[PDB]
Amino acid sequence: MASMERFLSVYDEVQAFLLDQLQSKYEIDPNRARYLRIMMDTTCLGGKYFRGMTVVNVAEGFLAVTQHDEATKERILHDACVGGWMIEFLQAHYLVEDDIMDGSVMRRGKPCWYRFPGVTTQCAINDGIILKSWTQIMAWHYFADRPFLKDLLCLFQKVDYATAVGQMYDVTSMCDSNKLDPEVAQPMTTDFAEFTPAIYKRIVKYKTTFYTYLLPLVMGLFVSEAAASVEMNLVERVAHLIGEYFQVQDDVMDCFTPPEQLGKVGTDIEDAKCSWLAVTFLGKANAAQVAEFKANYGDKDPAKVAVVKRLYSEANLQADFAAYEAEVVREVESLIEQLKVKSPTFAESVAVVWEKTHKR
Amino acid sequence: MASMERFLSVYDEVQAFLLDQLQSKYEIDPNRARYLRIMMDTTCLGGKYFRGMTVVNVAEGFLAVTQHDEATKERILHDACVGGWMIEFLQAHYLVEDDIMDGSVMRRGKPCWYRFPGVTTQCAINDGIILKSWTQIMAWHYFADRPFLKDLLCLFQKVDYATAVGQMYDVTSMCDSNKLDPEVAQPMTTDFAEFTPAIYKRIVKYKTTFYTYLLPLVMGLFVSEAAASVEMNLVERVAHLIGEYFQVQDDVMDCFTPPEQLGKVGTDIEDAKCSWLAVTFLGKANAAQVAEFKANYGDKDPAKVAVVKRLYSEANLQADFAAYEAEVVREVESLIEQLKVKSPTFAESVAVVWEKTHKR
Ligand SMILES: O=P(O)(O)C(CNC1CCCCC1)P(=O)(O)O
Ligand SMILES: O=P(O)(O)C(CNC1CCCCC1)P(=O)(O)O
Ligand SMILES: C=C(C)CCOP(=O)(O)OP(=O)(O)O
Ligand SMILES: C=C(C)CCOP(=O)(O)OP(=O)(O)O
Ligand SMILES: [Mg+2]
Ligand SMILES: [Mg+2]
Ligand SMILES: [Mg+2]
Ligand SMILES: [Mg+2]
Repeated sequence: MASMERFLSVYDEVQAFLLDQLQSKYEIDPNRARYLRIMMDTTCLGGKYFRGMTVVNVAEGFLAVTQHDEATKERILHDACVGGWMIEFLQAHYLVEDDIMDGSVMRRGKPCWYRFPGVTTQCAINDGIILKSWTQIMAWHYFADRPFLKDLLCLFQKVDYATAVGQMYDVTSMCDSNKLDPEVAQPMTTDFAEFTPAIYKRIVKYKTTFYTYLLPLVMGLFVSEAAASVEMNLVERVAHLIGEYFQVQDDVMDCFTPPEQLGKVGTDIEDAKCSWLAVTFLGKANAAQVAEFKANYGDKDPAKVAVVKRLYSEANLQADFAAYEAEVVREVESLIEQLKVKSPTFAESVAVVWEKTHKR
Repeated sequence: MASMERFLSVYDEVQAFLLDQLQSKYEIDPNRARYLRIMMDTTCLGGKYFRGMTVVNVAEGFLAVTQHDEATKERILHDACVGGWMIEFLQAHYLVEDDIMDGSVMRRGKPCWYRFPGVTTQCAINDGIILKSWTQIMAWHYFADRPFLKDLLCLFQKVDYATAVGQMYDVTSMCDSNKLDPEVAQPMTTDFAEFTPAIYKRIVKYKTTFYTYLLPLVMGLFVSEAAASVEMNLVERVAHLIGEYFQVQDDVMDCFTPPEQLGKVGTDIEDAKCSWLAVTFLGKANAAQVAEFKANYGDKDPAKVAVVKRLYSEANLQADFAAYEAEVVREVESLIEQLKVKSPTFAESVAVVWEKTHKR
């Protein structure tokens, strides 16, 4: 604890600064300011703050080994915090816009922002645009005279682009690639020939791992001026693997976790999603199951969903998950040893990250 | 001419570079690459390219007065071009997303991107996100080692934020400020007490002038290293005024220009927009007209629209437009004289801009 309530207080000065800049510069009336205060809180708070705290943890590690003034430690911790929020604000940006795209109902127990009676799709879309816009003013204000700014903005811009690309990958995985046409309406795949592990990993990589694990870990280094004390390739590879597992957990939970516990009602089967469950099923199933899959997958009607959820329990997908989990634990622990070669404290910060995903 | 076909060719290497980066780095299959090629072309091309060419024109002015190598002139012109596209790409970003928000049908004679059979609201939203994402890679690639990068990115980020803010201002102008509540559905204004010129100018300023005139003019200076050769306050003020007029033209045209000539079917009256027409009407009308306005404005039914369009012709709004146009020509020409004090060639580039708005 402690570091979290210190991360939460940094949110408050971000929120204050942004709304002050709006008032004193952007001619905002106290009412619209109020709207944007509630907007922020609803889309940014409520979560575990796990991605943002990751910047704080990596930064916190190096303080133990590195000699800094008291005022220096406080400067680094503060930047890790603004870095933390830059990310959660980038996520809240995507979440808001992803849910409108998907057509979601619940998220963290509460309705999706656009479903708020006095928001509407018309506003939420723009609110999303503002959320990411805010990540930039944070950067330009707080890190105005930091040597890591040009690097950090550049890392941020590319991470963002990666996420947007992966968002396209995700939303187009149910129709056939060769049939993709802006002028022809997109029909659902019948053959499911693009439900491979190679295409699946391609989706997850960009749509999640980059921003959920890469961005936070490297921002931790950036704020701590320790990018020189890691092999960057190594940092890259670990984040793509721990992040892949993160989404694989999501995919399973979706299908097999009560609405109350999940925070939402999962519709990947309805949405014809290219999930871990689907890909792994089709890498296991006999022709008779495959046919009973095609004839029932990607449909809204609960009875068709039952067939799929019934199939998965019989197809024993807890088996391959275990086998996947233990192959991940295998390669994650391998990379941490490799990390200890240049950066022992970063290695154990990555280690802390792994458990914090494995455990949850 | 000439400079335009040179601006269009710079688009081609931007498009090539982006799709190459996607292929060789982002693992894009030739089909999705195709989608994003068509997306770009449809949302970026078709327009007059007037905002982007403005960077080119300002840059072109200084080449006549400033001694540069041949290879230097070509470097500056090229940056003005990538600067030009950064802006048109930022606009195409907003247009795509604005039309989804408003619920539009036509734009430049062709349907709105989301209305394309094989696009859908689900994809277009993300496509919009990518369009602005592309403005950043342009910047980071082409201007990688330019002294104006930190300035230019910072100008871009703030311009963008201004536009998003103004987008909120625009979309919330039909309901009462004190009633704004994320949890209460937004009813339309009955009193229209916020249809003032002071609130109207506040909308237009942020939602248009910043990106349509400010961004292009200053980017022209940035690429030419002549930000030191202008009073920036002066450049600011002129762009907020020529841009205000630009939107005022739009507002009139909307109501009074055939669908064929306009490129779209105007529904500001249906959309209950805070237009120049409405504001100026309520600053002119007697109580009997005002009542026949309230009872007919903000409604979809064509008969109610007829009443409003009928009122405007009788309310003689060509009068106040003339009076506005000649008060604008008045203050625009004033500022150009003031501009000639420090920057004679920029002054005449601003002058070229004014006519290119007045004429069109
Ligand atoms: O949390 P979810 O389940 O809605 C996830 C939504 N994914 C987006 C998260 C934010 C960045 C883009 C992908 P997914 O359906 O992919 O599991
Ligand atoms: O060209 P339009 O008419 O759809 C304009 C849409 N405005 C947006 C343009 C792009 C930036 C945000 C405002 P407006 O309705 O405001 O006249
Ligand atoms: C985006 C996904 C895949 C859901 C988790 O997001 P959260 O934002 O709720 O995660 P925490 O920050 O709460 O850990
Ligand atoms: C955004 C508005 C107010 C409509 C004009 O946009 P365009 O993009 O069509 O303008 P040009 O670049 O064609 O001049
Ligand atoms: Mg989703
Ligand atoms: Mg899911
Ligand atoms: Mg509009
Ligand atoms: Mg209009």
